[PDB]
Amino acid sequence: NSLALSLTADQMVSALLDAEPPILYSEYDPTRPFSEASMMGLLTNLADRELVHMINWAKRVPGFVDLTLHDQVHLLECAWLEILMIGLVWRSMEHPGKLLFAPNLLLDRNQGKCVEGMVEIFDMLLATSSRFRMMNLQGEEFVCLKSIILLNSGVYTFLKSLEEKDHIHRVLDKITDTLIHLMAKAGLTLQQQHQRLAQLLLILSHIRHMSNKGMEHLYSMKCKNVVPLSDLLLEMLDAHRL
Amino acid sequence: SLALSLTADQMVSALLDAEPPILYSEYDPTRPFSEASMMGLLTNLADRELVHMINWAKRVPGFVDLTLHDQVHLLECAWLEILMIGLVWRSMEHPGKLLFAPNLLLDRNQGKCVEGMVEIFDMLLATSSRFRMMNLQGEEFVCLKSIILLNSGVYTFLKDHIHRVLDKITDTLIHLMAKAGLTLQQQHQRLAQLLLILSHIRHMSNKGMEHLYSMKCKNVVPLSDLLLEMLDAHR
Amino acid sequence: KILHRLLQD
Amino acid sequence: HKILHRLLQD
Ligand SMILES: Cc1cc(O)ccc1C1=C(c2ccc(O)cc2C)[C@H]2[C@@H](S(=O)(=O)Oc3ccc(O)cc3)C[C@@H]1[S@@]2=O
Ligand SMILES: Cc1cc(O)ccc1C1=C(c2ccc(O)cc2C)[C@H]2[C@@H](S(=O)(=O)Oc3ccc(O)cc3)C[C@@H]1[S@@]2=O
Repeated sequence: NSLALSLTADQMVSALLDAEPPILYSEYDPTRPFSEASMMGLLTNLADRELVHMINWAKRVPGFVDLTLHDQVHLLECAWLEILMIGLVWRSMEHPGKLLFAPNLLLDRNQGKCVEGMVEIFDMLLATSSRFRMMNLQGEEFVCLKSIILLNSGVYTFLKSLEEKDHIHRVLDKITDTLIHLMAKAGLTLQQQHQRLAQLLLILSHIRHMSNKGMEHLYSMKCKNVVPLSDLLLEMLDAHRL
Repeated sequence: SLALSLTADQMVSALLDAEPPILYSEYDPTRPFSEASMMGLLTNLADRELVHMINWAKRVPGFVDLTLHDQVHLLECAWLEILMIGLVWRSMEHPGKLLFAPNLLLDRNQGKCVEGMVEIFDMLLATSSRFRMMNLQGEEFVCLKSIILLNSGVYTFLKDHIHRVLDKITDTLIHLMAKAGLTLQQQHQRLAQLLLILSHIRHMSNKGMEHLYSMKCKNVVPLSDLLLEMLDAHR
Repeated sequence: KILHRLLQD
Repeated sequence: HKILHRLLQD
């Protein structure tokens, strides 16, 4: 009906920055290495708490509140892990060779071995993080990307009165406008702007890929009855199966 | 090195010229299909399309510059995405339908024969409709397909050349849009819209791989040794 | 549906 | 040993 469509680029950034969730701590109590069951419990606990914050963060994403409850639910069920992943990668940027799950929980690929098959996803997360650092990704750019994920990943799976999927593309289009605005500000030529824009949107494909692979491993988790997943995670997880 | 010297038009012409041919499905009426038969037909078709993709790839400017093992990696990563975007492209003029081959035009009701193919079917259809509403041009499509090839496996390596090539293709896409008369804003908006669809194609591929593996383990229809090798790379 | 609930709020 | 190897060689 309105809202986000009347936002200047600068205003877009402001709202997105101001909406950022906090960096959570883990219950990570060092002393002794401890097992895959513990590491998974730590990560699960952390992820579950992050989801709660992500959910209230989405409400603050321009245009999201314009959506029907069912459509908000769909977008998040599709995008949650992608959003957690890009967040993890972003906060891990200046920690080459390590993932910063929490300020008190920094891990290298060797510690990822603790969990079967988690190493594969670990390496891809590191590779994404190295990419961002190579590109010198900016905070203002990161928040745009994260919102793009939220709006984009669930759209092509939405019919008579769709035509409000057009509202989502309208918003996505303004976020694109914002990205360009930012880049032109940093001294880039048009050619440079379009190239960087492409480079950033291409990374999203890889994040989609990481999420898919991650989901498969998560589902695996539950059925293995290894470490009990949170009710919220089980809910989200069942969305990518039925 | 050669690929970087090409003008935008030379890149477009090179990519168009390299397009693989449209193949036909093993003929024969016998309607309707069973799970086994349909899977038989699609498998045989996918296998022959693969062979052509592998030769199309070599004609992707700058792809030959890569070492063998790097070529293998990109193809093993991107093959199903590439078949998928091709299937979607030739299905555009057939709203509600997927044109697997000129003599194999299917609707979703037909895809329900096979276990969980309708899921992917509906996604492919949605991709087609998206392409139609955007009015995807053939020149844009070929750029998108090579981008997929160069990008999908790029971050599972250990790549500077490849990225320079990807940039070259970005310039080519913008170059195209400018000719169509699109204003600056329309140009980056369309660029993003196009590239974002790649994320969904990736999603379809991932979901697709899981189902192929399932069929393999189910052993309902023997997969070709080539498909098997391409599949095992994703596990 | 929790997400539903959390969102509703 | 890959079939893919052969098809790329040719
Ligand atoms: C991305 C992420 C963000 C977080 O805030 C916390 C964890 C994670 C990831 C994982 C994870 C672990 C437990 C859990 O309940 C939920 C998640 C999302 C693991 C993985 S995964 O869950 O996406 O894939 C798995 C899952 C299980 C497994 O044994 C191996 C990989 C990515 C990162 S860490 O490498
Ligand atoms: C994309 C594509 C191109 C072709 O030339 C032929 C088939 C396909 C697709 C599928 C397929 C089927 C059998 C096979 O041996 C190989 C492929 C690639 C199926 C799917 S899929 O392979 O990506 O996912 C599956 C696979 C098996 C299944 O039972 C359900 C979905 C997309 C289209 S059709 O819907």
